[PDB]
Amino acid sequence: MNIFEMLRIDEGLRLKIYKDTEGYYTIGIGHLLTKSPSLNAAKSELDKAIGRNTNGVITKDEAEKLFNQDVDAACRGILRNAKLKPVYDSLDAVRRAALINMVFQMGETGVAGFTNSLRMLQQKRWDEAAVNLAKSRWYNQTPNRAKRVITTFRTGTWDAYKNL
Ligand SMILES: *SCC1=CC(C)(C)N(O)C1(C)C
Ligand SMILES: [Cl-]
Repeated sequence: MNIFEMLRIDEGLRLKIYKDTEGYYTIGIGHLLTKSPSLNAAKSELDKAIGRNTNGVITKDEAEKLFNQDVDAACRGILRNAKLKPVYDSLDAVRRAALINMVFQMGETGVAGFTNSLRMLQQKRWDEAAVNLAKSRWYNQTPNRAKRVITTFRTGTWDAYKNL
């Protein structure tokens, strides 16, 4: 298991633009299109991202390039963020994917706002980190997905993703 298959389980694959759990237009493997409530804005952003007249539908191949682009962006965002990099530096490979999962979902700025949870993780206080992570908007908006990521942080294993 790796960050790519982890996120594929968490995000799924949908070929036509859909509304995420927060009401924002998204497509592919968790690719946020826009925060605007206009569907045409989403199709225009989708057109801009794919470079063709999409009409709200993307191929499976285009979704995987968007996926690779977004994973690359999430990694670069972590490495260039002054508060995310030292925590990422200290984590093992399994927990590094969990942090990238967070940034992939809610962006670099949002994850950096977990001031208490990030200090927990860097000090390898997993149990306490899990408790603090569950007390967030993230946890009650996407509980099933957040529980899997939090379990990954707590145990350092892929057990939350076994048989999924
Ligand atoms: S930080 C994410 C990352 C790690 C590594 C395996 C070196 N990569 O190819 C990327 C940049 C995706
Ligand atoms: Cl890395």
